[PDB]
Amino acid sequence: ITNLCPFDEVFNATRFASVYAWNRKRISNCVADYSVLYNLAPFFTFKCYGVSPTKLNDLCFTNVYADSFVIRGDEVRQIAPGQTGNIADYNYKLPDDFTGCVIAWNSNKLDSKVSGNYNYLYRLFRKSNLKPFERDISTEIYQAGNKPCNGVAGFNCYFPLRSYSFRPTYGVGHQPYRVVVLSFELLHAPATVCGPK
Amino acid sequence: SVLTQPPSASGTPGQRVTISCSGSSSNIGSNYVYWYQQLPGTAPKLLIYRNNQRPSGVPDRFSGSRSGTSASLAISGLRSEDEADYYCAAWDDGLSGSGWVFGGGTKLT
Amino acid sequence: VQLVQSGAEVKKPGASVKVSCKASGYTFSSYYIHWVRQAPGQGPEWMAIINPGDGGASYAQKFQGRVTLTRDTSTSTLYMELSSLRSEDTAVYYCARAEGSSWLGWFDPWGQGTLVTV
Repeated sequence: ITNLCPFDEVFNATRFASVYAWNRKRISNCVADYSVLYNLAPFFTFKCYGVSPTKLNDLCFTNVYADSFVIRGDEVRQIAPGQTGNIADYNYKLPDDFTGCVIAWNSNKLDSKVSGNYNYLYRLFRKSNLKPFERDISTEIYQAGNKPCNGVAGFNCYFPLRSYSFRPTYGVGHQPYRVVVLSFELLHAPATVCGPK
Repeated sequence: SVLTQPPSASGTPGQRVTISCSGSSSNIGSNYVYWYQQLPGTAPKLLIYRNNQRPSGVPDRFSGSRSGTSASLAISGLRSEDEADYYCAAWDDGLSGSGWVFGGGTKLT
Repeated sequence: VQLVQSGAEVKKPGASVKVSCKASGYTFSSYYIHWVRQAPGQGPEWMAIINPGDGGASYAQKFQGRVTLTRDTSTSTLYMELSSLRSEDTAVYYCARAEGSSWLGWFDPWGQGTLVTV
């Protein structure tokens, strides 16, 4: 019993976290109205896994988490659990028993630029895969070859991070798309957040 | 697409004739639609902004709108000085390339 | 408050040409510039986008690589160097004007045009 949730503080933010540094959020002790989500036409990716959106406001939850990042169109498909790809195996992946679901829409009028925009970058080279819901920050030089190289990069010693090059004149599947993924723990604790009753 | 346009449109003085560009989704459905007017022996000029009221100044006789996947411009009060050609402009957001696909060519009498 | 173009003539096939139009009036580093070329018997075409200063440009598909584009601040000129000319590319060159710091919008007044034929 309170006023409202900061839903517009995430979906309408100006700066969005990169792929390799996705940030959580503590949405709790608020009142959530999911009707306002249906406002942007290009919700071409609103497919929801744990619960059906139509019956989305008659029950409520224990705790929610709102991740967010910016990817390219081609990999929008590989956010669903169990996929394989260069971004779902080294940067971000979801558990097998995932609950909650994903919202994506195109944004090629804000996060893009005529000169370009080298502010979003991922990690392509890594020692191995990563466990679900895990972050990494280290920028140590990858050692591909069997030779001791420290600090200095080049052949057999690469820089793990590579940058996107977004430009307005690209095509669908190469433009930047924003992604927000939730997470619901359904009825295992006292209720915390829901709307009208 | 290519924004198919009628090849020509004739008329008589005092008669109201309407020209309309034909488009598809992601080209007329999503983004704005413009209208540019070119006179012979001159440079291209703009006729309208976003499909709405007149840009800066012109008789209110020039107006138009957009429905579904097409847009229309209504022209009345035909003069011999208004004999010219008109073009449509809109964003594309197509597959493998997205620029400023214009229209074809129309002849006015 | 207006844009002025240059003059040009016929160029031999399989060569390179230079296109430039001087600008005067509004602020130079706060307004995007569009390039369009118009061929007789059809409509015009879009060429590339310009961002003065840092000379960032973006090109379309069917005209990538073949087009070189340059800008500066002190001289206040736009350099448009086409390469590998063919007989199909006989058209007038128009340097346009845009909303300002936004590639999507209407068109401010164009130039007088420059014609090159192959």
